[PDB]
Amino acid sequence: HSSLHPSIPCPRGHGAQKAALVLLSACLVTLWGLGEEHTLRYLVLHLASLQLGLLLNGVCSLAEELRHIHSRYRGSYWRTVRACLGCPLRRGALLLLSIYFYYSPFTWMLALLGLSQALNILLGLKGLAPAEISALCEKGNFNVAHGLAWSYYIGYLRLILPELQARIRTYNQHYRGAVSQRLYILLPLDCGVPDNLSMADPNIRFLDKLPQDRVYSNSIYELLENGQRAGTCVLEYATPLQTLFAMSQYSQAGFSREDRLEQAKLFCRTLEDILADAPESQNNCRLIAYQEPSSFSLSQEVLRHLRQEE
Amino acid sequence: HSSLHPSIPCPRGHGAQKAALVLLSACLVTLWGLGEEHTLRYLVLHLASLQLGLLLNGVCSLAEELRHIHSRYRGSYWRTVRACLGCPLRRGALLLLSIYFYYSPFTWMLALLGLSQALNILLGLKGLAPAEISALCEKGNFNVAHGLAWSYYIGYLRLILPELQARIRTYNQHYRGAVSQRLYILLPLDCGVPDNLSMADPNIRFLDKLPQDRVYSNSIYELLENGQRAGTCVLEYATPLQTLFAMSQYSQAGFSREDRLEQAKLFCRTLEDILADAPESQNNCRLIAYQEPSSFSLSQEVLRHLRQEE
Repeated sequence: HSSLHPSIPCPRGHGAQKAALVLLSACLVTLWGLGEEHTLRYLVLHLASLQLGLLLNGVCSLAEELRHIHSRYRGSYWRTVRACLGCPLRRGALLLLSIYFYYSPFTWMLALLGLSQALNILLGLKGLAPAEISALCEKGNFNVAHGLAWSYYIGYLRLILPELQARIRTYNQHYRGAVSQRLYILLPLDCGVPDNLSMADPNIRFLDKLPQDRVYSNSIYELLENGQRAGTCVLEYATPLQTLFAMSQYSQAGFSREDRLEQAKLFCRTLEDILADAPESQNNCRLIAYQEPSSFSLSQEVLRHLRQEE
Repeated sequence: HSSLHPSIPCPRGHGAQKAALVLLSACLVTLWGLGEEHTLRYLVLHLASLQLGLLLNGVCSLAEELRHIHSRYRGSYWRTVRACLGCPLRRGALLLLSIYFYYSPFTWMLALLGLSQALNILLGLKGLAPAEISALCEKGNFNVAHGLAWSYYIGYLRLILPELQARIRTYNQHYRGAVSQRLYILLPLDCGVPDNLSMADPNIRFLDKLPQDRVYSNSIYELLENGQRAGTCVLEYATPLQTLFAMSQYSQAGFSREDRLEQAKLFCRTLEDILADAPESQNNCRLIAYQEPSSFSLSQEVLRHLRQEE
């Protein structure tokens, strides 16, 4: 229990599976009504016919995973097969057990299963309950990309992006000076965010403040390509990406450097979708989702996005 | 597509179900090998035997949902049955269609299904693929309770809670004055957060600052019970709860006042679990998860938690 308020739900315990012992016993107190007996033969010759269906679902869902294998699975085939089917060790042990039992019209008996499992997912019947949907979604304690993208747009973006173009031209009309039309939001996929950008590259080393209630001290950085001013624009890291970084450095929380490469591949995607919904903000700021491999320099890919403005 | 970087995965399209048309056609180009024919009879007399299993799973999972019906479903029985089974209109239409077809050993034929669906969830075979687990979890754009609880503990709690007891005794040794041992974090379940607490109740009306790099201007409030100082403690609202409030006032985002009563019933739970993991913080701050119904006064339930300290 330990609930601080009666409205707040306790986490879901094992009350679901302990009712299955009752359901298992209820069909097994029928045993004398069953015994007078090849009922163990028809159990595994039925549980094969479910386990082909989950196998045929993993085959059919593998066409979707194949499109995103490189982005999601770094170009590896074996991670895609593991993601498509799951843990087949508990399943395949029931496969090879069922081979012996029907050994003790099979070409038709596969033709019914592939026909059934096609219609079972084409008419949308492969769909859980809203309890089971909210069971596993409450199970993962780190589902932390939507809560960080939306806290960044509500918290920091929508409070600074309408008033940004005012401070751009004011710093431009004070200067002489050249200022980029929109703010640049860097998105390091490795989540390594330094507090200063002057050590991220020697090219970026610069600082300036801007005039404007809510004190937001944005910083303009100069991109010094081969010792020459190739572009003066405002750049700022993603503040939720330090949150994903500091969660991996919270070793009590089971947050790896691989979960940190999933949410930072998702928060960088959902933030584009949030900025695509707001009309003015999509033309107000540009996201740079740079990832450190090989060697590179991030001052080029800023200037990839900066030169294409004009 | 529209991907800003090749590592970032595009959202999952309909490539999964369009491969099922191939699987449906592959078992249906076997038709002359099937036709020479009651194969439509054995399709629905098989798809009943899957649809009893999903029905028997919803019956068995209903024992778990019943424990949390009041907290999750406000004490309503019909919302619990809808959450346990889902949308039975696409399923029950295949139920009553299958009644006519076997009409055109049933007591045993139910005894095998309840035996099978018990073992199918007791040996953990009711378990999806990590693609399908990450399919629906990417589908809900508002999974925003873990991303707000963890951004509050990493961002604001762990930066102010170690240095809190220093500022409590310093404001106490400057005074005369009585200060509570730990900071109080209010959690309004209706997400209605005013910028001042003096209008939340007339009892709370007070303000003070505290001495201390990171400027965090906490505010101490006096609880004036019947015009008398019943307790002087520091109280502050949940800043992620204004985020859940402002998302509902973003009408382009499909965020209702019912989703806002799920994440604010979850962020208030996960924040307790995060503070339970950190050893010093659990004895450093106390969460008050008050919910406005009926009439009430929140200055009492602060003093419920304040008087029990000593």
